[PDB]
Amino acid sequence: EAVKKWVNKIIEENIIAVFAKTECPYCIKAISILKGYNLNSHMHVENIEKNPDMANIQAYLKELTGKSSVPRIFINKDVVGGCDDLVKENDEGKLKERLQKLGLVN
Repeated sequence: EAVKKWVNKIIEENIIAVFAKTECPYCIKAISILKGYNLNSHMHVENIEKNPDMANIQAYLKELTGKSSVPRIFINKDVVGGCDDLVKENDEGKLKERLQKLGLVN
């Protein structure tokens, strides 16, 4: 219960929620892409590797999304997925459309 509630709170209280690990180039690239849209003020990154419950968090992220890997990216509670999914959405205009719908980009 506690782990799920905590993960939920991160996803529900931040429009952009990224679960990450330490020294991961795909975590870093995804966060950099998102900050490139000047999303900092509505973004929260959680390093779940520096956490005693990493495996529980990853298992719950798999329950929510189908994958246990980080980065795990949510936008207004919708699952974007990993960095590869973010790159596809970014290159194909879907990311910008999401952010426009949220008033985050004009």
